Amino acid sequence: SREEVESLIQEVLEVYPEKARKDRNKHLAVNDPAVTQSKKCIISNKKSQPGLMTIRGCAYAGSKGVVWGPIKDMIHISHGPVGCGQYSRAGRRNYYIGTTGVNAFVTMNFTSDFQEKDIVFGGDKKLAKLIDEVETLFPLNKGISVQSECPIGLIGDDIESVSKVKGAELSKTIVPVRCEGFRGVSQSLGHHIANDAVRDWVLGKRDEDTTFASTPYDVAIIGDYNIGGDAWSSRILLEEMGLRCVAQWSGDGSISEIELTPKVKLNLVHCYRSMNYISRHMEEKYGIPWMEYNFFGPTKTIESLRAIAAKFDESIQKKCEEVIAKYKPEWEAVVAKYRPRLEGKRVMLYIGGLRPRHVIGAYEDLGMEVVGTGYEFAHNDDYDRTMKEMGDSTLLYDDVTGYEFEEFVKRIKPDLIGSGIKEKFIFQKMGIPFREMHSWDYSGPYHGFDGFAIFARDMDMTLNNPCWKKLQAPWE
Amino acid sequence: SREEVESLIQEVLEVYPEKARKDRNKHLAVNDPAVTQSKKCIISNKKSQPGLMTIRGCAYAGSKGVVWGPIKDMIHISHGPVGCGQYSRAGRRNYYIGTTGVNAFVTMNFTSDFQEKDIVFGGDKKLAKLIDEVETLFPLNKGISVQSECPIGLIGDDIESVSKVKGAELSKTIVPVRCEGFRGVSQSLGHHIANDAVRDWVLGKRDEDTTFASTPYDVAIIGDYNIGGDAWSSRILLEEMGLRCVAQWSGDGSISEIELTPKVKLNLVHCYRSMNYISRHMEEKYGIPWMEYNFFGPTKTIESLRAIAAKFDESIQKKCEEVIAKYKPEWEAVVAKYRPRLEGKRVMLYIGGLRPRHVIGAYEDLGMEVVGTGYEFAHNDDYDRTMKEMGDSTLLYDDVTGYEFEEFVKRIKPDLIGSGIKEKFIFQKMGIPFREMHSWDYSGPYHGFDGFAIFARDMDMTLNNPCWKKLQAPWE
Amino acid sequence: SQQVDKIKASYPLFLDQDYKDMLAKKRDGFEEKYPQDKIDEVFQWTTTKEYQELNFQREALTVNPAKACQPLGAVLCALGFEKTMPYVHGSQGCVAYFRSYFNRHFREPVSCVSDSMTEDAAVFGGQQNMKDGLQNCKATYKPDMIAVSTTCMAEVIGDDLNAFINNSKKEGFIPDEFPVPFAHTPSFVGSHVTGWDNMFEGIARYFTLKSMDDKVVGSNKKINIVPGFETYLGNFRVIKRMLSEMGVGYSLLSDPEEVLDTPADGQFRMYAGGTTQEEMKDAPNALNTVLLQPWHLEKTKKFVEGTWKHEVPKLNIPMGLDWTDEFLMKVSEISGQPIPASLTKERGRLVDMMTDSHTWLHGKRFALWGDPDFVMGLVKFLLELGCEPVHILCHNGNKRWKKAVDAILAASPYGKNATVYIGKDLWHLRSLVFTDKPDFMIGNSYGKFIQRDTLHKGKEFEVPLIRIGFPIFDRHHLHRSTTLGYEGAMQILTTLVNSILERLDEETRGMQATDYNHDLVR
Amino acid sequence: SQQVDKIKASYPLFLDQDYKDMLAKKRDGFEEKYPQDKIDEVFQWTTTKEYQELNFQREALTVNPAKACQPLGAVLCALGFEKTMPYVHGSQGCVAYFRSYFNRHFREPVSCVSDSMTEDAAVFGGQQNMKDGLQNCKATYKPDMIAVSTTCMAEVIGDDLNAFINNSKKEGFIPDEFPVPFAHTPSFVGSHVTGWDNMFEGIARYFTLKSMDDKVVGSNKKINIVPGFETYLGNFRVIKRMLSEMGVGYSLLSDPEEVLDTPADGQFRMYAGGTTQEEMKDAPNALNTVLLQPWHLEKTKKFVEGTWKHEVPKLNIPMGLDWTDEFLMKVSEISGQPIPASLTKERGRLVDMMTDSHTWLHGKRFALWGDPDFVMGLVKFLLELGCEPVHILCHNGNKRWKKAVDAILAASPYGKNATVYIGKDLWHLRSLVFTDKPDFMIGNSYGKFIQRDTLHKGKEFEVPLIRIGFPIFDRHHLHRSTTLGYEGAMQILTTLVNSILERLDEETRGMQATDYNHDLVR
Ligand code: CLF
Ligand code: CLF
Ligand SMILES: [Ca+2]
Ligand SMILES: [Ca+2]
Repeated sequence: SREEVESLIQEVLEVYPEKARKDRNKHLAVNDPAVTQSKKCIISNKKSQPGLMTIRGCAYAGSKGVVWGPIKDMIHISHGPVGCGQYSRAGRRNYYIGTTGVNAFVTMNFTSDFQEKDIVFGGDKKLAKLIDEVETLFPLNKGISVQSECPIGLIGDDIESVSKVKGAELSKTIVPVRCEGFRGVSQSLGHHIANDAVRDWVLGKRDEDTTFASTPYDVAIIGDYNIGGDAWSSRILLEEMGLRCVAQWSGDGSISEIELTPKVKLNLVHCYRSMNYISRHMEEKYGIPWMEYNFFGPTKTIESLRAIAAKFDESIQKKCEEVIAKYKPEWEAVVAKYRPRLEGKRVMLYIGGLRPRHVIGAYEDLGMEVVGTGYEFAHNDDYDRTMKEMGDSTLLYDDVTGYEFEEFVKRIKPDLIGSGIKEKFIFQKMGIPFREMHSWDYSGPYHGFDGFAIFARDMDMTLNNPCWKKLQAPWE
Repeated sequence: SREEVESLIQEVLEVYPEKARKDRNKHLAVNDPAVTQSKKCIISNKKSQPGLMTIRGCAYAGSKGVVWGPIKDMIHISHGPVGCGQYSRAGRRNYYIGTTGVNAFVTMNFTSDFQEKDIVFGGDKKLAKLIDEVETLFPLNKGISVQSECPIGLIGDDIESVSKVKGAELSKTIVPVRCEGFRGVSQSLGHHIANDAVRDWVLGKRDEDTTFASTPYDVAIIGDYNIGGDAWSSRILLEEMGLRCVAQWSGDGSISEIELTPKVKLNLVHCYRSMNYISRHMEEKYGIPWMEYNFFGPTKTIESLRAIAAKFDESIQKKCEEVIAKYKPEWEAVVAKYRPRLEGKRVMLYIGGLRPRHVIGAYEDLGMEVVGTGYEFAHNDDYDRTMKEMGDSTLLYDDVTGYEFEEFVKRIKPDLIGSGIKEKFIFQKMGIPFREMHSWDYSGPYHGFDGFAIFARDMDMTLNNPCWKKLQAPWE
Repeated sequence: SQQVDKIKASYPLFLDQDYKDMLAKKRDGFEEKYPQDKIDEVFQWTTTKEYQELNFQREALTVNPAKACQPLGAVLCALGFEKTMPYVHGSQGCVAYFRSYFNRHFREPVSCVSDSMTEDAAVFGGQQNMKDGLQNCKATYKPDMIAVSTTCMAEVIGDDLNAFINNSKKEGFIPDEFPVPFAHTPSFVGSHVTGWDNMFEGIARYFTLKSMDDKVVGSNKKINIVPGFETYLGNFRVIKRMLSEMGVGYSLLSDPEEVLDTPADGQFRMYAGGTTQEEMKDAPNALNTVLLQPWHLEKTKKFVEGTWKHEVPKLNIPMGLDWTDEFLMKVSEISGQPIPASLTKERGRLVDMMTDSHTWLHGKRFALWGDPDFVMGLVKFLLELGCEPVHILCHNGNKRWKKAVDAILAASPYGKNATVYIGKDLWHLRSLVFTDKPDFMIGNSYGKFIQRDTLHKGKEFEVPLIRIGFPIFDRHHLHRSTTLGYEGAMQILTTLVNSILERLDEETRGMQATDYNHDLVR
Repeated sequence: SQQVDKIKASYPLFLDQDYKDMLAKKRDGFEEKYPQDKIDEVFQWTTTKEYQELNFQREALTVNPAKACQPLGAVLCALGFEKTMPYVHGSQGCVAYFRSYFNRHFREPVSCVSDSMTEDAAVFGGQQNMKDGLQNCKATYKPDMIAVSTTCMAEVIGDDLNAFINNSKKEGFIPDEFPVPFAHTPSFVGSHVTGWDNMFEGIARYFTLKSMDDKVVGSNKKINIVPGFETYLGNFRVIKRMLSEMGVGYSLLSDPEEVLDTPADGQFRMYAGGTTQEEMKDAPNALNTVLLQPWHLEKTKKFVEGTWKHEVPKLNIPMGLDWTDEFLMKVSEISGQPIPASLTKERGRLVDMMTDSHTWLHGKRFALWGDPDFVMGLVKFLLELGCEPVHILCHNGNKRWKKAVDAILAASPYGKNATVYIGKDLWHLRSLVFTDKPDFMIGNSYGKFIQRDTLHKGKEFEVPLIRIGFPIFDRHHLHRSTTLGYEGAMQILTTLVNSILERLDEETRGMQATDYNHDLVR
């Protein structure tokens, strides 16, 4: 009930000191589907309170980790000490096709590897030496990007000049990116720093080139990172509907695809938070319109295929119907097999920006109810979009601390919890089935129709696995 | 010294009860290279004293295990209870080339699998049913053989009739073989039972057939079982010398090769004990002469290649010299690398019939001295051949008991011991390097020039392995 | 030819061109081999459903059995006792085979002796061999006890073991007092497990039958544990460790762990550890006797219930999470001792490993074989893991056991595609993996060959073999593993999930083909 | 499309023809990919000697490092203490990354907190975050102790930890008495091992520095053991077990084993076990302090020798037969307690396993990498096994260490082809395995990719990766293994011999091609 959820939020906040408690209450809200504006309900994207165990990453993770890293052709140098590159290597499954170390470099870790000499003297000379070295060793790379670690902003290193000078020397595009971890308050500013970086150094290269032939049906998937091959499953559906996909941002992406993006007629934006900055820019500079779409679950996909097709002519609209017709028996077969298995089961979700709101339809497509949801670093426009999707009196949390999350879960008692890797081991111990939302627990893809069968199957094996019955010892 | 060895033998025999002690002394001798006849020195091939842990196998092992099992095309049925076939399956490495279970069946275990109904009623009806079953399931087999386990002789089963009647029905050769374990006193009578079986049921089939074209250079390797590919390495040398090898008995053998054997001009006999019975028979029936040859170590091989070539014309003799010329730099290189490593090291060997005497030249080629040697089931003619090869006052044992062997080794204290699997673990514990002579410790081949490199390398790694230094704990 | 710097063993020596040419010439010249097309045609035929039917129709021919004879079972059990020498009455070739089969699996010396009965011994009987054998063996090896078992030749001719042993003592060959328990062990009847059961009831019966009046149940306050035929050292070790952890007093009858595991310290030990004669004599004084592998311990259950009056609890082999909980709770009820905090922690960890590895394990299909208790235990555990065992084969199993397993399978939604086969060999299983394909095969080294055959049909049709079971000869020291208890469950869980992950890596290792799924973190 | 009966995951879903066609269209249409021939020409180029020289010529670019930063080292050590919460002063993204790297390797929850310093915090300093952070963290997680470490942003701006922590207490944010040991841990200097060393000397220094007069050496009659940075639970467990077996009293400083291994029993435990504060305070009273991994324990050696006056024995990490013997004898000399019969038997068994598996292991060539102590220990062991370690690489190693290792290699006839490289990454190693080929690679999960590259050149050129080390993310529960002691040696020996046998089987599994050598018994 609303009074009960409100009491639960108040009850939990009692443990925190006053500055932290006062700030946190602004981040916890009982959801009202009716409210138009998020700010009345919840406040978000504010610096995290220290010592409370926030799940948030840094700006480097948002820029190097999510937008830039997935491009296959280019090489990304983590600039600074050895650790950031190391922890983040091959961490995220932005799937790609290529010959690694020869033409594609995604799983590879490239670093300046700062030592103290570099911190005292500075890293520019080294970055230039590293750029020259990168070039002799890996001759087929199509670009280079420098992702700034925290020490770069602090020691006064100018990477723009090195990037500009070397790029000119090598006739190669080098993108300096200032995603220092201290900048911003979450993985979020890094998306913006990364998006802006893409726009200043790589978007306008084929500004005057008219050689590529473009059909009126050309479209670019923006903000789909192909985790587990999500983009590929999403991509085949758009192609079957008759649209041509020129570019993917940035999963399994190539710099050539990105440079060819402005040529496209429409931009389909899957992840609003990460790449909306670039989408708005493209609409202002090139006039290309952008529409948010959802491919999780058969209902959102059908609704999404239908909306995208309307923006096009009747042949496309007709093709859209054939495809929905084609995969209808496949998806309903999945629903028939797994809905009886997952029906009425309550779900709690914590993820960073796009997914807490987005996977709701799929869960509901399986008869699961999402009791509560939250975001690691989402803005209020994200929250505006969220409440309509969330049911009434359901719990909403922004930048939930670890302590708050355990307490909410103990009270609420959800059947299944979808969250990241740090959160997962605590819950399994608690006996609550856990599915990792970020990595799709090494499964996927979860996008599209093909993705939905994997998703239903995954929720069902984890939720109903025999291991949950076995936790209390028989001898009391 | 001779007095010391003689005392050692007397000293060991003190533990045994009188009937056993009286009998055993006949089997232990201090070697005199001078003596022409073995019987003065040692007695052999007598029933083993009970409870003394003799290393000897049964007649089934000699017939099924050594002569028959290696033929690739034919299927061998272990007739009787399930155990004999099971313990012996894929135990011995008689290497062969074929598609197993389809055209070649060596590693496969085929059994009548007697239960009590069979022991009470008898197994003939079952053997016939098994023969019919064998035929439908494995259509490309070129023959069938029935190896009698111990219960066959005892229960009064007549396998000759079933073999004769089915063979006639299937127009397939079925060879009944009476290698009941109780018959004989060692793996030895089995060879004879097996040899005689081959001669009555398979040798004379192409008695009147003259279609196969035969050169004067045709020869058959008799008694080389291709352990670790020994025959193949031996075979390539004879082929390079210009001789043509029609048949191999019985390693990597085929029934077609055996039936074509009598067409050959000369029979080269590697293992005297196992197939001398067949060799003599061939000389009496077909007039084909047989000569014993040794391929272990460069000296025996050169001496052997030379002898075989003399039995042929000058072109062959000339070719023999080219080959010795060709492999001379290879073998001497091995000697140069490994002799300094193995020089002056004393060796003790216990093996069943051909090898104790035969590998002596190879060890000496490496500078190793064989202090003592014995045989599991060797006849006296085998012992007649042995003393010339063995040095003076060296220890000789026939059907050595386990207790006798440990005591002899503790006193003599050899650097390395070559013997079988049962003997190996006891010695390693004692800290004495052990090499298995039967299976070449899963290495080989040890035959020929190519085989010799593997052999020198093998003695060297085991004898000089760092693990022997490590046995006593540092804290005293 | 050999480069002395890098010498080549059979493989890849024969891979050389001169040898390849030679073999071909040999094959073309004298082998009279069927064409490769025919061989191919026949091979594809065996992979089919039509062939499986003819193959499953066999009534007289056994191909590639999953069972061995009784004396093997008897020699292993005899090895469990202190300063005890296994002695087998009958022909010698059997002893050589038992020692070698054991030597290879344990990579340890195995001591065994035979009275060496011959053809002549066949007409007269086994009386001389037994007197001389008993006399010679005792003088030579100094065993405290000699336990007699018999080979099939002896069983068919019908030598009386009891009469022979008594006359040996009576005639003065060996002392009257020297222990000589004996058990008839027909190879045609049963398997090595039955062979193990017979030897044990015989040893238990010899020590405890004459004196029962003095014995009173529960007087010594220890629980007798009878292992059954066991080839994993960790099992003997784990059962002892947990009872020890719980504080429960116990007697493990037939413990072959010290002897099968003696140190290489420069001295050879023929005998190490073992169950003491006194432990065997004072056994009826236990509160209760627990049998670890009940399916092959039936004769022993009859002697222990009837003679010692112990009410043996019905417990399944302590494999998996549920069975081990049941064994511990039961020991707690018999002992009166509580299950300690330490053990409850171990169970927690097993569950944590189960929750941690469940996604990879779920839905995996397995074809497995072995002795009945072990297979039964494994089947129960895989279902607890949510894996799907498609083909279950026990060669030496029976109707009651099959009934027992089907019940287990029926209890779990996971056991739906599962089918139990008994009296069927590995040749039958080969057919099963080819017609209905399991993801994996759990079994002994004999399955190396089934795997080889499947890879032959295709890469995609190959079923990797995971080795758990006996005998294992192609890998080293696996006999040091544990399958019983939480520890055993943990070992089994790690091997299966890692076997599955190892396979996924192989499949996704192709460059720019399947490497998209060749993930760093799984 | 998906058949609901058998759903396909990424692999082999993308292997479907519709998807394959789509990807190709995508590649041809928009990717502007270099021709496959060019990609092939370039890939064959990297496998060469010429490329290795340019690759080894690098002075500024690091590709695929084998080392991580300091705070990782600091967080792990802080985890060793009871009711202790690791706290890292600096930016938050680092904490998320440490928890995740640890979570994946241990598949267990990892608790860590940050004060969350921002851009604004960069100009002003880390003072507010430290007061609020210390106050908030204590109120929320109730840790008995909070141990501070710092992220590079903090190190570069220069926040004073000692001043900040004192002012926090002085201003009243946290009690004066509440323990708050702190260690500066610059990511640019060193590695996670150095990070671990700093955190430990700091914790040890905080508890024991002010009071040393009362402390008298050898008064408590226990031996302090400092583990160093360790990711294998078996290692903490084995060291304790042997000391316990020996009867030696001991204090393990920084024991993270209970917390990294808590049971899933329905309740989440943030804190479990750990080294007690009193254990740390009473430490100087030990007879002596033994450091398990001396190479990264240099700062702690200086504090312990200088302040506590303990004469730390020079002992190598107890890996292998000889180093374990040395560790035990040394403990015996310090404790005064004898090495028990039980431990001597274990050593016996290790040797027996060594004699048993020597022929397969002999002469095998290995390329291996890791932290310096572990690598050093592994190299010593391989040589003890007669294996040949061709390429030894320690990224975070040094000149003294390299000198120490070369000495070890010089002592054995086995280390002839061996070469030690320091400061060289996995990219360097990839080149090495391609130019001079090892039979095997021993290392962490990062080598899965080197293996993939080799198989790409060809089947025969592939170097299978054997995983021992940290981090291991593609296999489950390997962190439960042991590398220390006899037990550790046994585990390592079994993995190496079996890795070798597993590979031989794969190579000889081809039908009528190489199966002649596909033996049942090995
Ligand atoms: S001498 Fe075979 S293992 Fe033995 S008890 Fe019989 S079933 Fe069993 Fe020779 S023929 Fe064979 S090998 Fe022995 S067994 Fe007889
Ligand atoms: S916020 Fe990198 S792990 Fe950290 S202490 Fe620095 S070297 Fe080490 Fe962000 S940019 Fe990176 S991820 Fe952190 S580190 Fe800064
Ligand atoms: Ca051994
Ligand atoms: Ca865990």
